[PDB]
Amino acid sequence: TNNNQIEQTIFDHKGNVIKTEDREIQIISKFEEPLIVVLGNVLSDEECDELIELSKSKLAAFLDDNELTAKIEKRISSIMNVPASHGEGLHILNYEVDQQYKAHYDYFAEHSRSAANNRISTLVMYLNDVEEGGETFFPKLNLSVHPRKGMAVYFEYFYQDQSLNELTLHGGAPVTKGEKWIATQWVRRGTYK
Amino acid sequence: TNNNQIEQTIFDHKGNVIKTEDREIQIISKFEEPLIVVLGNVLSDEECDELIELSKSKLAAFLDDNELTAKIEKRISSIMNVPASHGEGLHILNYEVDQQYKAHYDYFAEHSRSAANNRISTLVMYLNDVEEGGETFFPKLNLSVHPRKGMAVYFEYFYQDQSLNELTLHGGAPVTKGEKWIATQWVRRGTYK
Ligand SMILES: O=C(O)CCC(=O)C(=O)O
Ligand SMILES: O=C(O)CCC(=O)C(=O)O
Ligand SMILES: [K+]
Ligand SMILES: [K+]
Ligand SMILES: [K+]
Ligand SMILES: [K+]
Ligand SMILES: [K+]
Ligand SMILES: [K+]
Ligand SMILES: [K+]
Ligand SMILES: [K+]
Ligand SMILES: [K+]
Ligand SMILES: [K+]
Ligand SMILES: [K+]
Ligand SMILES: [K+]
Repeated sequence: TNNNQIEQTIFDHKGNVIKTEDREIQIISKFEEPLIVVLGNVLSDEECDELIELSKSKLAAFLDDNELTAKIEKRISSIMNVPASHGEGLHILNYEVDQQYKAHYDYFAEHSRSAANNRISTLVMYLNDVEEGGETFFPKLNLSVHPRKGMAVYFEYFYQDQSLNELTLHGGAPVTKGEKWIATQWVRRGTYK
Repeated sequence: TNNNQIEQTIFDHKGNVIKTEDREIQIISKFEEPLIVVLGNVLSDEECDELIELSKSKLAAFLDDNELTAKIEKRISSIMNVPASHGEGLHILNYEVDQQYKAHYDYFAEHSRSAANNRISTLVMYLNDVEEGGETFFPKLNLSVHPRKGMAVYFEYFYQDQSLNELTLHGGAPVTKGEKWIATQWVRRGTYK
């Protein structure tokens, strides 16, 4: 269970690359406080296509644990700097035209029961190219990340100053053309298994 | 000569792509005010290598006008939304290890003679991958863009509120490993030819 009692960030990667065990991840841009990092080459095109197909074959939502998800969760754990036992698992979302996710927080309300082991960081991976729309936007920061296949946006909200955590308000913009496929890894403060 | 007398941005591209005449440019992220846009697939790897070689063959600095520079300046003009006659031309810079560009503004001081036709926007294109360091950082915004071959960072400073223009303070971080090659297009308020 993480402890921020003496302002630091969980993500501690320096430089322009993250050399994971099976892939070299690109660091594209950083908004430092609260920490929002745009990452390139997080997933290959083949991995993006298969997470989409796995979500479709299960629909006929969190994915079931095979060898692809475990491989990606280990690579994600190197990126987010938290062991994979904190991750809720790969959650796959699909936005058709005219669908969106309005602005919200990822950490749970303090009075909620899920806040006992609350989330601390999020990684959103873009599994396909969106013809128009579907950007990840942060209203209080006037910042948006646009979907691009293989890329991802990282942001954390484990600050002592709650003002910094409240700036991580974000949503998914309406898809106007095409469709949007994303994979999301939420990281809990403690072991989630 | 541009006129902002009735707050709008010169860059007006919507969506996730910029369909220029010879290339589809990716919109990666946007910091909206002041407008800073991270762009992908701005230059091919072959174009990046040749602008570097052209700078080296001229050293033995602004490049001379051939067909490659005119082709890129036309593509850049579609991105920056200003005719190429406003551009100063492709300026190539090389940072070795232990070299940097400290924080500064791109528009000239108001009492300077170059401020008669002052700059309004800048595009910085990364011509190679930097092993470590060399990020384009904006201190007053706590934002940095890291170098990635083929990508570019766009930002403009033609706002009526001078507070917004003064937030475009930026520099090139010290290169600690490898080297950094960039192409820069500065756009003047009026025709520069
Ligand atoms: O659609 C987006 O870009 C944001 C996705 C998101 O908010 C999430 O899955 O946690
Ligand atoms: O080195 C950088 O990333 C910034 C380049 C720059 O400031 C310029 O060429 O105008
Ligand atoms: K594909
Ligand atoms: K869900
Ligand atoms: K309650
Ligand atoms: K506060
Ligand atoms: K379509
Ligand atoms: K569909
Ligand atoms: K090359
Ligand atoms: K110069
Ligand atoms: K003067
Ligand atoms: K002001
Ligand atoms: K080296
Ligand atoms: K060199």
